[PDB]
Formats: sequence, structure tokens, C-alpha cells
Amino acid sequence: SMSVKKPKRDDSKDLALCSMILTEMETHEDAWPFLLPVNLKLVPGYKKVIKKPMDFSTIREKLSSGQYPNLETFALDVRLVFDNCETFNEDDSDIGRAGHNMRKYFEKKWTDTFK
Ligand SMILES: CC(=O)c1ccc(O)cc1
Repeated sequence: SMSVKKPKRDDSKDLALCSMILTEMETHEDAWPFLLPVNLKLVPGYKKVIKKPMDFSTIREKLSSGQYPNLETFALDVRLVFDNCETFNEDDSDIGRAGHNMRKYFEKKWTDTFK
């Protein structure tokens, strides 16, 4: 509260660490469904069903241009990619499995790096 400060985590390396994790995700062999925005004019149903589209190249642009206030907002966008994927794809489709694999990969890196 006012003039009563909680001890705060050192956040000075967060930008660099999130960039490193994003690089690891960008180069994973199962990243291919997520590298670019879904083409809303070629993919039936996507525009209407998925209210907040997100993809790795959009996350990279936002990280490079100071649009994440903190590391939690970055993780929210990464998780949005995989949440969208589950909404639109069967668990045992190629894209569906790819999403489950990539979420598992991300969450371990996140835990190992920050938690
Ligand atoms: C990411 C995703 O759900 C998706 C769906 C259909 C595509 O043709 C490409 C990507």
C-alpha cells in the first residue's frame, strides 16, 4: 500500500530471456502452424470463431517494439496461440498435436527460466 513497498523481483533481464525463449520456440520443428498469422481470407471459419488471433511473428514484433509492459503479458500472448489452436483443431490432427507439443515445450522453458 501507500509508502509500504514489497520486495521486488529483479526484472532487468526479462526482455533478453523472453527473446531467447521465443527464439527456441521459433526454431522448433513443430512451430510451422504458428510462425505467421492464419490467413483469414483462405481459412474457412477462423475469422468468426477465433476472436483474438495470435502467432509467433506478431509476438516477436511486439517484443521488439516495447509493446509488452512485463513478462506476464508476454506469456499471456504465447498461451493465446495454443488456446486458439485447441479451440480450432482436433487433438489428434497434425496441427492439434503440434500445439500440445509446443505448449509443453514453452511451459518447461518458462518454469526453468523464471520459477
Ligand atoms: C494455427 C491454426 O490453427 C491453423 C489452422 C489452419 C491452417 O491452415 C493453419 C493454421
